[PDB]
Amino acid sequence: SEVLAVPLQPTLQQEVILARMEQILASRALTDDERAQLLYERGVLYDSLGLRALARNDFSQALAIRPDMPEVFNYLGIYLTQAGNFDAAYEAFDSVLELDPTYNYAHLNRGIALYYGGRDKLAQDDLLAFYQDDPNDPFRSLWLYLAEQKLDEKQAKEVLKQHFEKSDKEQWGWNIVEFYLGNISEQTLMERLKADATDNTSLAEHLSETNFYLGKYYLSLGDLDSATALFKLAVANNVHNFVEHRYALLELSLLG
Amino acid sequence: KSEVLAVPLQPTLQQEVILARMEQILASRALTDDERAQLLYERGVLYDSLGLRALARNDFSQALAIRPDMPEVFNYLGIYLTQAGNFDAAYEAFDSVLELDPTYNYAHLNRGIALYYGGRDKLAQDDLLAFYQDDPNDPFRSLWLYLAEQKLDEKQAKEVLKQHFEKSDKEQWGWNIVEFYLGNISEQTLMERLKADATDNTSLAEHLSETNFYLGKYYLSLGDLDSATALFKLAVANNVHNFVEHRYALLELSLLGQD
Amino acid sequence: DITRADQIPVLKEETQHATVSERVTSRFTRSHYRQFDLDQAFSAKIFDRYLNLLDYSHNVLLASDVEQFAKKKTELGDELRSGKLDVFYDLYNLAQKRRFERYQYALSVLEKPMDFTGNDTYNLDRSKAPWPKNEAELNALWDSKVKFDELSLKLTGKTDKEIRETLTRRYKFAIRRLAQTNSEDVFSLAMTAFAREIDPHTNYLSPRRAVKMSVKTVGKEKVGVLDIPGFYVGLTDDVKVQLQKLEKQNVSSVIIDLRSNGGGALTEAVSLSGLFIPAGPIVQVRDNNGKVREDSDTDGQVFYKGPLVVLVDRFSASASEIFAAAMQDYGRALVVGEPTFGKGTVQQYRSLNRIYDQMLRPEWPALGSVQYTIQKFYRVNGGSTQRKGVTPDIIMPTGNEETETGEKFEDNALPWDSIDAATYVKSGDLTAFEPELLKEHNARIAKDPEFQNIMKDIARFNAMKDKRNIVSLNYAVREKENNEDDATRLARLNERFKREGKPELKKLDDLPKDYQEPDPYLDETVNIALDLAKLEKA
Amino acid sequence: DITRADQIPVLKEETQHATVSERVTSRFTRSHYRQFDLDQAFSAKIFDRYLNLLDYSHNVLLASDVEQFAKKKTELGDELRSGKLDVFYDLYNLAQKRRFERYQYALSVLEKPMDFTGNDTYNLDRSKAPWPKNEAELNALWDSKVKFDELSLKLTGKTDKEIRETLTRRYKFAIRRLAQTNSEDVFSLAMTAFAREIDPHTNYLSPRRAVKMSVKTVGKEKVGVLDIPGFYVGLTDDVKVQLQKLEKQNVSSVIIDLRSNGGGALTEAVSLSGLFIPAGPIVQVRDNNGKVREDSDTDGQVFYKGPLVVLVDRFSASASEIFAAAMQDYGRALVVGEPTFGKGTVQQYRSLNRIYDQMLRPEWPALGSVQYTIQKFYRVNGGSTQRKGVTPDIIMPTGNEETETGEKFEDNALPWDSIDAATYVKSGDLTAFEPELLKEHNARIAKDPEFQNIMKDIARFNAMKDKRNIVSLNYAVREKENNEDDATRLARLNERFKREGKPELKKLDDLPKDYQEPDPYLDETVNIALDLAKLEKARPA
Repeated sequence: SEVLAVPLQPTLQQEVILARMEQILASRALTDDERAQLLYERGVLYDSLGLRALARNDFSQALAIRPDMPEVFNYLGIYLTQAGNFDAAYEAFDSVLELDPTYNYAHLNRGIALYYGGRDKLAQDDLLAFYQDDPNDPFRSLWLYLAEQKLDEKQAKEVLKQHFEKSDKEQWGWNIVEFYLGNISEQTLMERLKADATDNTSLAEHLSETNFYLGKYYLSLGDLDSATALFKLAVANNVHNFVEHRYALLELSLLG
Repeated sequence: KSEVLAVPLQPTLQQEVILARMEQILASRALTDDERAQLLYERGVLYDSLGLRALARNDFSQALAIRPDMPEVFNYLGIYLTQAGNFDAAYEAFDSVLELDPTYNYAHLNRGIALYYGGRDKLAQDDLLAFYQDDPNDPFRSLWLYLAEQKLDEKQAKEVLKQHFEKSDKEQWGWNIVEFYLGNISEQTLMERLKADATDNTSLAEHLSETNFYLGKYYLSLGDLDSATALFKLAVANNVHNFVEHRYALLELSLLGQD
Repeated sequence: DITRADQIPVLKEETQHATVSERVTSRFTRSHYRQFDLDQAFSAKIFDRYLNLLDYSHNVLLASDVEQFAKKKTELGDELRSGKLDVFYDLYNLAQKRRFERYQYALSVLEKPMDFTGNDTYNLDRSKAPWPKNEAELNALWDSKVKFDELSLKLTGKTDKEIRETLTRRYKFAIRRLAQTNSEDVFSLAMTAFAREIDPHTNYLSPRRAVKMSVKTVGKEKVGVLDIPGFYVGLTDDVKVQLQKLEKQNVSSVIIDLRSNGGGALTEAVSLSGLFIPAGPIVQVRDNNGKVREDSDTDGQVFYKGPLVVLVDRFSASASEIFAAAMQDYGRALVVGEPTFGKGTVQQYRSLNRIYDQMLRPEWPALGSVQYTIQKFYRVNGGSTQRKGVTPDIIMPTGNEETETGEKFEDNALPWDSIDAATYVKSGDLTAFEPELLKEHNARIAKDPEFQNIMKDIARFNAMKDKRNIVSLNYAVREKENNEDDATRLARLNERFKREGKPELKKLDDLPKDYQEPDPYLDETVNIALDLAKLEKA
Repeated sequence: DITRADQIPVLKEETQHATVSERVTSRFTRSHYRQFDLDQAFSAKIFDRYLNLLDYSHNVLLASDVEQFAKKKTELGDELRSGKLDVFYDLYNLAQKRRFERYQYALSVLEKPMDFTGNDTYNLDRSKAPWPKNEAELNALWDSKVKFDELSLKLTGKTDKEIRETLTRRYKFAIRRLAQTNSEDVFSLAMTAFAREIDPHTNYLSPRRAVKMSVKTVGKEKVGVLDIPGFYVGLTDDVKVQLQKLEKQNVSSVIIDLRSNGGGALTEAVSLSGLFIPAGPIVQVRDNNGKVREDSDTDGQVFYKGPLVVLVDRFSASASEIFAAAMQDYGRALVVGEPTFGKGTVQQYRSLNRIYDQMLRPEWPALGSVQYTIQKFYRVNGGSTQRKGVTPDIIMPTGNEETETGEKFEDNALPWDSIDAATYVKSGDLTAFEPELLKEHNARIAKDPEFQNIMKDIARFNAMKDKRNIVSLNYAVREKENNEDDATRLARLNERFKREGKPELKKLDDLPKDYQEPDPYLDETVNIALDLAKLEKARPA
């Protein structure tokens, strides 16, 4: 009796939509604008099923039809991040914000990319901006913390403590922060995770997120065995489009 | 918890470029009807292998609409009806497999499994004993037969499993799961032999899919639902989508969730 | 037309029948609710049943014809699995020949002088009779049968010249039947022998009304009656309509009449139950594999809440019984009448066609169907309705007798059994009232003349069921019984008309065709419902 | 033509330059091998570097012009991040004006009488000179410069009338230059100031043969020489060809000549290495993020297995150095010559175009490119080739001196550093031989006259580098140096010809155009290779 979900499976809806999308794209029922939009949408779906190469294909095709979709560059940038090509990922996110400087999630994703790319101060610039846009979103404080931990461990912790104390404390993620701060134990975190999950999909999601941050915590302490297990347990949930799933995979790639 | 764990398997680049290629070819009209039903079959097998069984069923149904006499297709539809708990219709599909081609062996395995989950243990044993005789050194054939015989007579199932092991060449890795079932090795030794035999993450994942399922079933039959539950989820975590053991770990969990 | 045995065509299996047999056997052995093994014990029984389909009366085939094929009776499971139907077609062709022998012998007998002054009898049930050993023995049996058929017609006023005209027509027609039998009739009868050994609702099939309300008024008190014919899709809606209407009329209590209400839609039993209670489960449905589904009405608006009686009889079957059992188990309504049919199972049809048949065997016809049992019903208290049906709280005199109708009498009906009770909250109790309801009921029906006559008919039917199957071949004995039957009926009617101030009938045939029997059971249920209303008010 | 400051057009940023600046800054601050922070300290240095681009000689701008803009020197990072380039264009227009002032003053000074009898000097390196305080100070510096330019031409035999004709042409041309400068030239120089502060191989770019074999023979002994020009795609294949051919002859040893061999394909360094050693890693490549890739040759087949010398010089750069370092570290070949260039890094180009530029700003031109460092090379022993290069086992005389060229002299060259050694198996040792090879080498070059002369030239160059940047403005002192230069050369050539039995030259210009200098370093390496050949067959175990 640890805490495990049934790994998530494609829902019937996601699969009939894909089948429908294939027919529509084969048809001649779409404008160019409508087609680029649908290729985007099918990319988002394939990504959510964990088919990132099929996703990139639909995204590239979208940009070939219209090269000014910021929403598409954002995903290409994500993929370049998972592939370890940080350098090109920066280019993609710059493109997102050049098309639409209000596209906030580009700040998160460029920040993550800069984090994995060993540019911690620059990562902090992006992630602090992502924080200011929604400070009660705990995951924004968590990624900011990950970047600041590499600059100054003790000051990162202090800023994380402040971010928690100023927040409304509502969203579940603050519990991962509480763990990071030393306020609760790992068992209490897990206790609160089960209490907050209502069904298998929410359990899986919570475990994806939580095992990744637990994984990162242990890795930064040097415990590679525990980190390795935790990253795999995050991935086991099959929550394909969570950033935490994507970078659990990347973390495992780097431990190999 | 320091279990044995693999990185859950991901679509390979090859599987995804082939799917992309398949979509384009089907969208062309360059294809005989024979060729098209064959390609739909192949794309279904690929989608099943990625865990997209509704997309698979769709390509399979489309294949039979073009040519209704593909036994290979009915076999998969029968499997899907098994995972859906519609055992009745699954039997129909397998009968159809063997009417088209009575040498299509895997229909005996799958109809066996279906009849097992459908609570027809004698009939299941007939199909699984026939599947056994077609390749007795394949340990998994002895394992599914044992699962069916366990419901008729626990003591005599075990004896027949012991004999199947003693007759065999003992070469294939799965005999170690049998050795566990027989009392000859401990759970830890099984896991030690699993890691020793695995060479890379894909082979580890596969071994864990298989092995966690049979461990899961062992504990379930002892009444330990917590351990069974964990083990089934751990099998599924490997994402070896086309293993029979993956499919029925899912089914077993569905029956624990209903109860 | 046709004068000799060798002009009856020899029937042969069609090319698809081997396959159809394999497909049927596959469905029945694998998917049926009943988990039987098609072994040697089962094969013999299929064999015995097949013989009774070929010769119900045990007067066509010889014991030596039967023993010829009975040696291999235990092999019929194999035959069916592998589509070998030689036994079924061989026996059927032999039976056709033997049948023509009997009919032609019967034609010859008709000319002989008829004498109905014996003390001889005729058995209508020969289904347990030893097979006749030879032609002499067959000939005695058909002397007896032709005498029954002759006397049967004499007792309806026909002349000897007219009896011989009719029976010539009948026996010649039965011979023309033989020549017009086809391969599919043989196959069909063979699959019926398999089917009906499993259970009586299983079959092989060859290829090709609203709610009424009234109000009864006894003394100053009023009772609403919902005459429900069937559990048709839409019923529950038409019943709301009618219940608001009775409310306007301010009725002391309500009777729901489910007599002769058979089959129907299970959803409607669930939703109808909803109108009178608010809880979860109405019924538990079990599949062929121990899996149990619980069906609930989840829109817990009660539209009635007043005293409620459910009136049921031996012909109340399936959906009807679920509704009545729910109302009984929840302590919501009093159930009155007779123990119901006991139809506790559900069947479904399945085509035998496969999508590749037309392509691979274009020359085949379409192939037809099976019907088999897939589900059994259980009540919320755990017990099935299969067999026992619903036992009323007050049983009308007709119910306190064993009947010849109902699932418990049908051939190889599945047994009653039980599962765990479901979770539910009883809406009332009503057991308090039971001993006063019964005392007042028993007082009223001792004094009612319809009930008094039913008691008499029951006593008389009981002293006669001893010999039910044994009919006399003495014309005088049989006329005298027909006349005391007509005279009893006439007196019964006349007793009624004198009480009503209506003119007496002089003879029974002067009775109007459209004459409606009274309904004593409904009348007495109105009284029962009002008793309930008193006792529920205080 | 152009006679006043106010006819110089004032240059203005084009509409795309703000964007291009943002894009360049984005690449350099995020992806460069060198992880610098574009802070205030860095901004100041970009500023100083930009001034030196505008005025290399520190004789155009005034210290007051510089201090005006130096107050905001620490803001240049911000300017660059947000595409504000006011400081760059303001200074560039001020520099153009100040330049025209200097050239027009020079046209005036030219007509004044020339006197080259003074014992004054001219400094060629003013790169750390105080900025001039005023026009008088500028005017003295250009009196000096015009005198240098005049005397420069006088020492090539021109007359006063011809010096004034030439310098009029030159100074008027330098003024015509000013008017023809465009906005992109300004932008370009501003991005260069950013680029080259990061490292000397990083840049902004505005929008727009085979291996030869011979055989040398000393006594009856033979040495095969592979003259490799470059690490071109295909080299490793052409070298197999040549090694089979040398086998058909019977050579005691082989020289690979990588002198002046720069740049090249890294794959070719790896595969070429393969021909001489069995297996293993040749080089470790580190990316901008601490990640280390190890490159190996996985054929297994050695095609040579015999005594081998690698000949290298200060101009041996990049792929060359990898190959020589591998052969050294594996103990496979003796390295001879000079310490190499020390080019330990790799750069890559990126376009600044984006796929949506044409569509959203159709009126923009195409946008050009950046080049930046992304990888650093490490040897199999852990040390980088960056800076130190490869140190030969026998150093020729010109190698025991610090030279002007090489990565260690370039401006802001990244430092040498090291990582862990890779896993590998040494194929030989060769350390024993080193002290006998050196004793025999030193004996031979004490007696060779080319070497004797090289050591003389080195002693003289070394005693002269004190005042290397200080040139005399005395015509007689400078003619006398030119004449002792020509007389030394003539004697050198005549010493050679007497030894060879060739006729003496009477004067230096009677020498044929197509005259080939000898190659002492290659000749002496042949001797070194044969020495190696003896000591290697004389080895028992």
